[PDB]
Amino acid sequence: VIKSDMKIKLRMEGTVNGHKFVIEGEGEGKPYEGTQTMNLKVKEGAPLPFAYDILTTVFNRVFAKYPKHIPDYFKQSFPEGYSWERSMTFEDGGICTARNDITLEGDCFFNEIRFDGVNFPPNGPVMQKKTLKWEPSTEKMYVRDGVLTGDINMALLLEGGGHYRCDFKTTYKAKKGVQLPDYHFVDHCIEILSHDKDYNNVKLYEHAVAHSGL
Amino acid sequence: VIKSDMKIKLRMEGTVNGHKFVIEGEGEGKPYEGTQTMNLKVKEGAPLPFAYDILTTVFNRVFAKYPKHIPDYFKQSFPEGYSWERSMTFEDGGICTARNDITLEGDCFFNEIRFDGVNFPPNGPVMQKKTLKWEPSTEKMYVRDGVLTGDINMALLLEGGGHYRCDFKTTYKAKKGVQLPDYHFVDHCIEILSHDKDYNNVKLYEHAVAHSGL
Amino acid sequence: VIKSDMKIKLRMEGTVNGHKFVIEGEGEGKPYEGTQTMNLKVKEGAPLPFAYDILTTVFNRVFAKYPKHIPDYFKQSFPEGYSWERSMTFEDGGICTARNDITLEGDCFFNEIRFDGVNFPPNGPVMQKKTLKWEPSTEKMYVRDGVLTGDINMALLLEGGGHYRCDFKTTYKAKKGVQLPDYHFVDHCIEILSHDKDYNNVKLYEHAVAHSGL
Amino acid sequence: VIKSDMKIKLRMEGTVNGHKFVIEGEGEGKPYEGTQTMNLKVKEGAPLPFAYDILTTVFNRVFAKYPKHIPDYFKQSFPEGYSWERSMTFEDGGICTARNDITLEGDCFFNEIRFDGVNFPPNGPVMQKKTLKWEPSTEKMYVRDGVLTGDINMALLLEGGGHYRCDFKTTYKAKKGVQLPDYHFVDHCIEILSHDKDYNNVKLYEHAVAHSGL
Repeated sequence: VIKSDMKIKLRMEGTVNGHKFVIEGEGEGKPYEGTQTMNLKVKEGAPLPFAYDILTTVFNRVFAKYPKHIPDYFKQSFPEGYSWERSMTFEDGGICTARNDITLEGDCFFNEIRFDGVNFPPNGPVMQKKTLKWEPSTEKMYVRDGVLTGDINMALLLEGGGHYRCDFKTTYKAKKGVQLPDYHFVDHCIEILSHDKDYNNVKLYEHAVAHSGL
Repeated sequence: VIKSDMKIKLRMEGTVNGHKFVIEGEGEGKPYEGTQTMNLKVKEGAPLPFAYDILTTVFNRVFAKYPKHIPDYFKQSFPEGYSWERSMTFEDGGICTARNDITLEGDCFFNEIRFDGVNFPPNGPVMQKKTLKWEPSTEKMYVRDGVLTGDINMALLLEGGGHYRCDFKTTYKAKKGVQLPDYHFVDHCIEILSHDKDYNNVKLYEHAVAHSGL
Repeated sequence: VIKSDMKIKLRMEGTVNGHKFVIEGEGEGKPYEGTQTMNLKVKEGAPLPFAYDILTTVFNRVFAKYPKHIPDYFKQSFPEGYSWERSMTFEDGGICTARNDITLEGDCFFNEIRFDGVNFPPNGPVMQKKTLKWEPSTEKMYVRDGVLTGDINMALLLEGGGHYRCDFKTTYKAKKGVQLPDYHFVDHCIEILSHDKDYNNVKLYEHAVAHSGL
Repeated sequence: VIKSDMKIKLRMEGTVNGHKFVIEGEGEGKPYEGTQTMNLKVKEGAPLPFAYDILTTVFNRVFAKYPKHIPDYFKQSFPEGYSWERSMTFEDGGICTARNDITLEGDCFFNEIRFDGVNFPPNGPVMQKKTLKWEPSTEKMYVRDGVLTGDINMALLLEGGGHYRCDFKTTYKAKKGVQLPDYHFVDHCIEILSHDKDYNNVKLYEHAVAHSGL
């Protein structure tokens, strides 16, 4: 059962620009307020040679405030749960694929995550670590072949002001039948609360609220 | 000077799938409430053989409610005014280019518009007229090389429920120096209020509100 | 009837970055050797403020050497003839749409052409005129919904060596039924033979040879 | 040293549509004739629930016939060797990322490969196994930030004739300084010679020839 306070555990294995890494995270959140925080620790591949920000949005749409009038694809899916797949296409040709298989055991969400990144330019903001944060965003959610897709126009703020664009397309797949939502939106804001020098340690917060637009 | 009630006049010349057309419109709006309505009349190329909806978002971001804390690129640009260029990339490979050069004379906005569409599949929703409306959207606005870009994940609702995606990228260019806004959003909803059988006559409404996200 | 020497006449009307222009061309070619040359003259909008090279590949696949074993979509279509539509998507977000409606009258191909370009960055190679030529290419031709598509990975050579990529997708539509070709290729090389300082006058050559690959 | 007959060993680990798998291959080739063959055996994740063809072009551009006038980026890189990264963007939104780190030991090329695929539609040709083969192709090779990129318009032939497009962008990175080639092409043909019912066993051939175009 999904309570008002829930715990998060995760392990991400991945490779960006040939660099292998493993990251583990523990935290907690409030599913009905659409908030969560976690602490993340690089287990292998430190120091990461790329912008930590490309990972952060991979680190669960259960953590979203859903109003009564929009069916909540994520909450309805448990105890069985759900998985997602995502591509991230950056404007200079960097591409990431990502996935998360989310299970519930007691009061804790377990997150098995793969992340893979290719074709980032050597002098781009990713490989030179010139990103500051992701701007807030609005994810456009709709049903396509019986599952939920979310598309997002994401943007990283860069050093010197200036933006670097990435398009997300995520497919969310419930492991049981649930009532499918009509087209709707989820506003997102995501923030690195703290970190140490090489991002070996990172405290990371998210707020998500689902809505119907104007 | 931009007053609380302003008038709209326009002429669009274009070609979609080889089909030439001319459309003229007259209407009015409230720039500070971010609302406008117009009546449109096909002058040449009737009956249009494609979904009228691909044109509608081409039929002025002056008509947007801007809160005090976000510089209003569009209003600041007058009396001199501004122009925009847009590409629309549809998910089945249909591409449109569009432009509007906007002038102010008295209480009336004049809009000189070109629209061009290519590579729509013969059995796609556009050429078969299977679109119902554009979902509301949120445009992500940011400065790039000293002018304003807006990117949007747009979606047409189709007959049978089901969606058809299009990505908009618009470059907005003021004809004088204005104070540039930080990254921000504009929510949009657009609606065909009425039309006759072949869309020779169309009454078209828009609401736009600029904001800073979560 | 399509003879071994044929003549070319054309008029292109278009707008790039807001700049309106008209170009007319006359030349000639050898349809069965897959060669053609033309002289082009800017009629309106001189001096063009963008790289002339973005137009050149818009200035007829009749001019292609087709071996016996691949049906020749272009030649088979006359006397009735054919039209095409093209999008050109550049790697920095510049997009062009283009079209040509091709008629035969006597020994002369008439070409009615529209060209429209948007969202070229102010300091990009297009607006700064930093292009040198298009590399040769290979167009991948295939049938899709009963008409012929060609896709191409095009690249402009830039000043300083260095390349600027553009993807072409063209839909070719015969005005009668013809025997449809299986997947095949057309190699292309295109060359500005001469021009005057502001490209008001341009001599332009093309060679095209269709083939079946390795 | 790269001799006229060379051996191939490889291991691919990957996940497509959530399905984990491991494949190992052994074979051999002629680097200067640009030919190679290998036998592949699914070690984990049998039976694969997706079209084996999406993997095949991931299963070394050392195996390419390079004429004297084009510097051979791949051969020049050994004994040190090289790695590549690739994205594959399919026309219905399926995306794969891939990589290969290639080492030389004695007469044998070792290939450490990761493959990851997301967002393939449930009724698309990939998940329904409706692919027949990759058409031959031509890869456009050019230098970008001091390393070699190859772009390709790939197409799978489908059951019922009909094609399914994928764009490849690969970054090839030599592990020492080599003489960089000018823009050039590599023609490719790739063929499943034999396989058993569930593609647990696959015999796979490639021919690659580098050239300068028309």
